[PDB]
Amino acid sequence: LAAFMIQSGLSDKKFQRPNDFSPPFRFGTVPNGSTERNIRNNYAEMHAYMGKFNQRGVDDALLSLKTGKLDAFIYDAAVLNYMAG
Amino acid sequence: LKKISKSVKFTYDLYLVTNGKHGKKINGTWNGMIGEVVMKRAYMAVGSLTINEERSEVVDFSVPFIETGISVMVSRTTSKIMVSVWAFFAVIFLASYTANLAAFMIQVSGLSDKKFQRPNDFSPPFRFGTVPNGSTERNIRNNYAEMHAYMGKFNQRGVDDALLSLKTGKLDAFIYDAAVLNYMAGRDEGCKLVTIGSGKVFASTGYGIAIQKDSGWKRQVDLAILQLFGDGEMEELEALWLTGICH
Amino acid sequence: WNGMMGELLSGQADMIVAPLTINNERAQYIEFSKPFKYQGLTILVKKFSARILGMVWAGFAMIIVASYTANLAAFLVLITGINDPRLRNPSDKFIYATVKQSSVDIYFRRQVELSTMYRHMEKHNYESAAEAIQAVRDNKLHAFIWDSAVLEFEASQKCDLVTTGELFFRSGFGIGMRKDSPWKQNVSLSILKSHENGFMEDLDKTWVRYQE
Ligand SMILES: *[C@@H]1O[C@H](CO)[C@@H](O[C@@H]2O[C@H](CO)[C@@H](O)[C@H](O)[C@H]2NC(C)=O)[C@H](O)[C@H]1NC(C)=O
Ligand SMILES: *[C@@H]1O[C@H](CO)[C@@H](O[C@@H]2O[C@H](CO)[C@@H](O)[C@H](O)[C@H]2NC(C)=O)[C@H](O)[C@H]1NC(C)=O
Repeated sequence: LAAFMIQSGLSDKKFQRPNDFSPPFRFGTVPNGSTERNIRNNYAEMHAYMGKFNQRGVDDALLSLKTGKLDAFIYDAAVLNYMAG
Repeated sequence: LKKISKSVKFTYDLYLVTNGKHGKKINGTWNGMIGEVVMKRAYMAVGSLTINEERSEVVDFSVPFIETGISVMVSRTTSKIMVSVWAFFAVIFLASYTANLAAFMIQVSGLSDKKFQRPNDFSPPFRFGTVPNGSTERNIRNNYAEMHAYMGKFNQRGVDDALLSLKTGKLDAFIYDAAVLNYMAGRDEGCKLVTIGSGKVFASTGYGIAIQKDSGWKRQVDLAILQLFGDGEMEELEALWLTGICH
Repeated sequence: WNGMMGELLSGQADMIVAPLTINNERAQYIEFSKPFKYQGLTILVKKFSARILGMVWAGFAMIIVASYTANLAAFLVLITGINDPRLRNPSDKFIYATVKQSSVDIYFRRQVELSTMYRHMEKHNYESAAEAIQAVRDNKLHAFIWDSAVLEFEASQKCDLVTTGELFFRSGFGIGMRKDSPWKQNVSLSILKSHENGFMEDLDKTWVRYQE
């Protein structure tokens, strides 16, 4: 008792099948960027889904995520690490 | 010193003293680093020099760059219902006692000590001494004559000898400079040796740089030191040399 | 200049005796002796089939009360100086202030790396330490960069007063003087002779050592 006291990713099913589950999911990214270009050239349908969740800035995505208006935000890795810390 | 010669632009060369250790006015004659600067065979003495009134009359000391002192180191049915309610209350009390137990589990006077002012005057004879011919020995003789007289049979000759003798139990307390004994405490094998209290300093003073009397550099010598503290180079330098391991 | 240095250089004063912060500007204009104080800078903050079921349920009750004991035990048991990022880029919430036209403001202005702090303290500089202490006692302030000994005596006086951890810029307080005068050598010798013996400890017993 004392010891006790001491004591997936981009290819997700909810991603590859967005809004295809009992709870509709939501996620998008900023258009006209390198990340948006990569998505269109590897997952056409996944790129098409995000068209209605396009953001316009880093802060807007963070606040919308905080308000619950968005569930996931995809963006550059280097800067989103900075905002997280 | 490397930082010093950079901004005032003076050349120099070093050599080691052969007679004396830090300075001792014997028959009115000073030796060591201070003794030469009196004789003007050298223009500056740099090292571990303790600022005191006696040494400030033969040379001049610039502003101290590190604070030290004198310290001592030592080795570390209704009735049935009522009965049931009583049992429940006892279990509660028992729970409070246990929880509280786990929580709690998770959770010398000084130089003027009676054993010091009355050394070897108690059932267990005590022992303590220091290195002779130093500034610390001079201070003791001029404030506690009998206490100074007692330490004559416990005189050491080096930092390591005192540490080992204390480790072997041959000595009980060692009195020496505060700045260096702090260094040895954080760099000893383990943390067996500690200083009195959480760090207690008697007769606060400073370490200084000996200069030839009435030098024209003393205005420029000290002004550089004040620039060091304002910018903050001592913090990095002291972490390089004066940091320790034990806490 | 103004203040103590403004009066001393005007000739109306002769010798400044006060908790004088030794810095580089003062040493050029006026003279000092050995400092009589040793401290740095910190922050002030505020704080029969049924019988088988019966024995099984008795075991259940025992394990349930053991689990409740474990969870109640878990329930009952289980800024930091200038390096606070929330103070690196402050806001209207964390209010740190200092004394207007004091040596600390000049010291922070010297290092331009704390220009934003110099741009924040400028809006809330108070005339005296008493004003800042009263305002933070009313919880109108959140931090107060100030000397260590003064804030320690204040924390002894008021139990809600709390200091931080960092101890930086280890300077001293000394006696301001006029220019080169025979009122220097013997003054510094007297200060040293006072530091050497137990006089400083007695003065601390009078005011510094005592707690409230
Ligand atoms: C991506 O680029 C397009 C084209 O520049 C942007 O669409 C423009 O949006 C502005 C503001 O609403 C309008 O005034 C223009 O008329 C639009 N032009 C076209 C052709 O659509 C779009 O907003 C940009 N998206 C981002 C933010 O990357
Ligand atoms: C203090 O100085 C005295 C005098 O130099 C030292 O006494 C000498 O000690 C050595 C080594 O034992 C002897 O060879 C000399 O003959 C001694 N001379 C005299 C006149 O006593 C003494 O050791 C020094 N103490 C320390 C270590 O500071």
